[PDB]
Amino acid sequence: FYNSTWSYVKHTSTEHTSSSRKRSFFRSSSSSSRSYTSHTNEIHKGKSY
Amino acid sequence: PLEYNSALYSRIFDDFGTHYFTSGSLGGVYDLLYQFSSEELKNSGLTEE
Repeated sequence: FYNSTWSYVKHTSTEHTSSSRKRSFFRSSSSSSRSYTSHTNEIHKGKSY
Repeated sequence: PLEYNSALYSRIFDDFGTHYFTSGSLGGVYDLLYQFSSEELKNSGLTEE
């Protein structure tokens, strides 16, 4: 007999944040938020008797 | 046959063999081979970045 078992998790997140305020008698605000997540889970089993 | 004829005698040893027991021992033979083989691997890995 052999009993074989693999288990894998990859968790990734990436984020971006931005702010930009300006004044020149005209006034402005500008802002951006970007978030990415990639998540992978694999489980593999082989059992022989 | 009364006259020697190799074949017809040889038959004798075919059927009854060549010897008989003048003495001996009777009983029983207990003959055992047991052989166990086992092998385990474990792997654990964690990264935080």
